[PDB]
Amino acid sequence: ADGRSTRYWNCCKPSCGWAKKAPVNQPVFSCNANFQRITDFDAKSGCEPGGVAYSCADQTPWAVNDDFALGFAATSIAGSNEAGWCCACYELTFTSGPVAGKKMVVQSTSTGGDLGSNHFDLNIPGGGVGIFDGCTPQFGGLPGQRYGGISSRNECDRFPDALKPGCYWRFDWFKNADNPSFSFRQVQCPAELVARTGCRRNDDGNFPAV
Ligand SMILES: OC[C@H]1O[C@@H](O[C@H]2[C@H](O)[C@@H](O)[C@H](O[C@H]3[C@H](O)[C@@H](O)[C@H](O)O[C@@H]3CO)O[C@@H]2CO)[C@H](O)[C@@H](O)[C@@H]1O
Ligand SMILES: OC[C@H]1O[C@@H](O[C@H]2[C@H](O)[C@@H](O)[C@H](O[C@H]3[C@H](O)[C@@H](O)[C@H](O)O[C@@H]3CO)O[C@@H]2CO)[C@H](O)[C@@H](O)[C@@H]1O
Repeated sequence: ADGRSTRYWNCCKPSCGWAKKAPVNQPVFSCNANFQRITDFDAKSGCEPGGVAYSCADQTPWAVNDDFALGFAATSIAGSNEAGWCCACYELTFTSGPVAGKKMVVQSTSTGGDLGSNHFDLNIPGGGVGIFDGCTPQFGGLPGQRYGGISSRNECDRFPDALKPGCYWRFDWFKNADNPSFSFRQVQCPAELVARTGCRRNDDGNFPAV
């Protein structure tokens, strides 16, 4: 199918981080304010007052080679819902921008009220907090515009160390692509992605392996 992308990092607990969202073995892991994995899936999101659960820093993209990367995204898929997309993995083939022709496999770990139809909001530290700002409470805040985040690669140099790799990826593998278009199909989640979130759908084994 065809989709549109944006970029984000708001530090909030991901929506597929709650139990009862989808038919999975366990929800996506959340972390404490110091980027360390916690196991209380009922823990209050850090984007809410008195919350303690934030997005883990390892739920960020990385390059496997110059034409292939792995990562995560907040999704809104037409005709579906959180029960259908939480923890599902999708292979995106970019169709526009400087990354046209490259592919990336992402695991869907959340969604947003502002997402349109077939809209993938890629997890990218420095890509913009958007509606909620959980990074201020978590560690003091991230630089950049509310929507769109930072604009230069050297601005990644002052990020908390755990968020640096994801920040640099944006300018390195991704070439600072500005909301590139893509084609997508559902795939079985690579073991590398489930190792970071802990979350695998019961129906994962029905889709093609990458
Ligand atoms: O039902 C479980 C718990 O839900 C809590 O609300 C969360 C929503 O379930 C979840 O959809 C939403 O997700 C946010 C996400 O954190 C944010 O990063 C993204 O930009 O937007 C999403 C959609 O708004 O988070 C909320 C808040 O944590 C209830 O608060 C809780 O009582 C309930 O048990
Ligand atoms: O709301 C969804 C997510 O949006 C992310 O910001 C995007 C803006 O929503 C999107 O409108 C903006 O698009 C720009 C584009 O980058 C710019 O070059 C063009 O000239 O103008 C467009 C319209 O303003 O792009 C950003 C970045 O993807 C938020 O960063 C994210 O938190 C939020 O969930």
